[PDB]
Amino acid sequence: ARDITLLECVGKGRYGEVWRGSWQGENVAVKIFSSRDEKSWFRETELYNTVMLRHENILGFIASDMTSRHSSTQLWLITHYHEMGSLYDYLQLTTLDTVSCLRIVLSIASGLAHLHIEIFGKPAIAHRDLKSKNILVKKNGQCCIADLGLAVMHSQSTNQLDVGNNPRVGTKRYMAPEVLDETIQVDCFDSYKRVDIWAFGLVLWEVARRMVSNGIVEDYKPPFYDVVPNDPSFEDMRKVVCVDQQRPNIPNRWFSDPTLTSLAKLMKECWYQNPSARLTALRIKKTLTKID
Amino acid sequence: RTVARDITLLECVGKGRYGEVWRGSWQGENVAVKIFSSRDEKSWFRETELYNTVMLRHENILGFIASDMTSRHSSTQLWLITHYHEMGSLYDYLQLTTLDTVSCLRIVLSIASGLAHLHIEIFGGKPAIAHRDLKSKNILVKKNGQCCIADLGLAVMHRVGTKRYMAPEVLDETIQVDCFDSYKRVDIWAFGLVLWEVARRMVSNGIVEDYKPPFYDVVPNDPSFEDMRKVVCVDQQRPNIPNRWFSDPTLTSLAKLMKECWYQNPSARLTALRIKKTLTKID
Ligand SMILES: COc1cc(-c2cncc(-c3ccc(C4CCN(C)CC4)cc3)c2C)cc(OC)c1OC
Ligand SMILES: COc1cc(-c2cncc(-c3ccc(C4CCN(C)CC4)cc3)c2C)cc(OC)c1OC
Ligand SMILES: COc1cc(-c2cncc(-c3ccc(C4CCN(C)CC4)cc3)c2C)cc(OC)c1OC
Ligand SMILES: COc1cc(-c2cncc(-c3ccc(C4CCN(C)CC4)cc3)c2C)cc(OC)c1OC
Repeated sequence: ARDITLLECVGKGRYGEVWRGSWQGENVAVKIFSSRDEKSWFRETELYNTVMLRHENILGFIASDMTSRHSSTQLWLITHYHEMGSLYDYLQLTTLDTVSCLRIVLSIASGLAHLHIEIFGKPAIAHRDLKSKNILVKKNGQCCIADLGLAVMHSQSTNQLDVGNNPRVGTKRYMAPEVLDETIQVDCFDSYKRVDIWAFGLVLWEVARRMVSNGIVEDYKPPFYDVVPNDPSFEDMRKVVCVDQQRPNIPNRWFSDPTLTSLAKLMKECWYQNPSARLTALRIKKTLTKID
Repeated sequence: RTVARDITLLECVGKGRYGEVWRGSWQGENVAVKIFSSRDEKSWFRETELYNTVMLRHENILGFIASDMTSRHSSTQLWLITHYHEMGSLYDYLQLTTLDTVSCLRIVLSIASGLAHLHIEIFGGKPAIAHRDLKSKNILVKKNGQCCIADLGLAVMHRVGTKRYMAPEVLDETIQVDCFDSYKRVDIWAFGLVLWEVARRMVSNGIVEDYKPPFYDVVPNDPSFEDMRKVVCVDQQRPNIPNRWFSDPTLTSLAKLMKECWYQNPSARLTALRIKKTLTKID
């Protein structure tokens, strides 16, 4: 049974649109891509061809379609539906306790380590657009990573690097220093993993702000909210990250809580200007497994 | 809104290493569904990437409808959905059907038209495209007497080709792989072989040749790469032109055209546009 009913639009933007739909009497998410982003549709389809990509902390794929009549093309991605929405949405209007905060960030680390580590199969995969809008919240309190349209793949056994053909760049707010100054080593797989680690540190910060300690919590803010304009440009971000050497500020109330003190240390080890100094996804996962 | 995606698979019309092709039904309309083997996933990816780049629409190109990827328990299912041509492939059609001058020219001019449309870069448009596996099994016959070219799984924009149809520069590995015109010239060679296959089935003075594939008299079934290289490259053989063609003005013109698709020197071969013009001036 292949038919789908589109029920409500849950998101519209430059990307296209996402719909809540019904398939075999279950909710599914249906992304209809803008023609401006056709290369993301194709790349995401190449990524989801891999059966061993499937993981509790990666958005689950159902189908991909390109349809056309005459000069009109539609591009469809059908996935699992997570009615709690993105982590960005969720953090707006919920605070976290220690257990929920660590469950969320460990789940994202688990997904990211699963992407980064090759299975001998699933290639090693770097995401390149990790951010809180690209993470969905699940009813079990874990998250899953979404949007593989910019991903890079690498196979150690065959010495193959597949950077794809997509002139899309990452979300400007979350771009690492080497992306903003354009010195990133483009033929080095490890360079792309290190860009994900930078962005992961920013997502850690966004989440940890929302964890209560000693009756105090910060309001939700996106990374660099205090130092760049609304709707920051590439150059706006380059100014603060590369010229001003800014990193998100650690609220001093974190240092009274052992969990938030450990998390502050971890996010600082994602933010070194030297990409090779940054922690690996596996190391972040192991550290978060040990933190309580 | 309801998005009807069910396709009823009715009849298998082809099965090989590539996978299978089915006649199917969508919303009361015949469609063709190619189900890819795991062996041939890259052909689905290449054709899909091409149609994501340029939505080709031409009467002599098999009409695209959809590329479908579906997650299964243990595998990925890849379908290509196209227009359905109930008369089947040119290879199939030539087995029992004979042709007259009008029907022979209409078939070969339609193929040349499709091939020139692939080859030409159009600005503001489409990239230039080489097919890389042109043969009579990759051409479908329409009810209006024209054909269309199918299978862009090996196509290149600006798996190896079927060995029987490989040009000499492919067999001797001299092809200039960094020159896009090289790939057009490989398609022209293959076109010339298809033109020979069709012309044999055109009746003149009560005579027709039986259907045979190119080089049937000099290589085995499923000829090896070496088998082909020795015939095409070392001995420089070309398909036989029967004497009876030289009594018929159409087959005389078609023999000359074939000759100028089969030059050893790829740059000496006719272009698809020049073949069209020559075909329009026959009869
Ligand atoms: C994939 O294939 C087939 C698809 C369809 C089909 C079904 N619903 C809607 C549509 C459609 C409507 C409207 C637009 C445009 C109109 C102008 N502007 C506003 C942009 C949008 C595009 C598309 C189609 C084409 C029918 C088919 O057959 C009759 C197909 O062929 C098998
Ligand atoms: C990031 O990327 C993709 C995401 C999804 C996806 C999957 N489940 C649920 C959602 C969702 C549902 C609901 C809300 C909100 C909307 C309004 N308010 C805030 C309450 C509810 C937000 C989000 C989405 C967006 C699907 C995709 O593809 C099909 C994605 O692309 C890969
Ligand atoms: C996803 O998968 C398949 C889909 C279809 C199919 C079925 N009904 C309707 C459609 C349709 C077309 C176009 C629009 C347009 C309307 C104009 N608007 C401004 C933008 C969107 C909406 C809907 C499609 C594409 C057929 C399939 O097989 C033949 C599919 O599977 C490959
Ligand atoms: C070359 O390649 C592709 C071909 C096709 C395709 C399209 N229409 C019709 C056909 C077909 C139908 C019917 C017969 C037979 C059956 C009944 N009769 C008694 C004899 C004739 C043969 C052939 C095909 C095989 C689709 C493809 O993709 C979906 C192809 O791949 C690109």
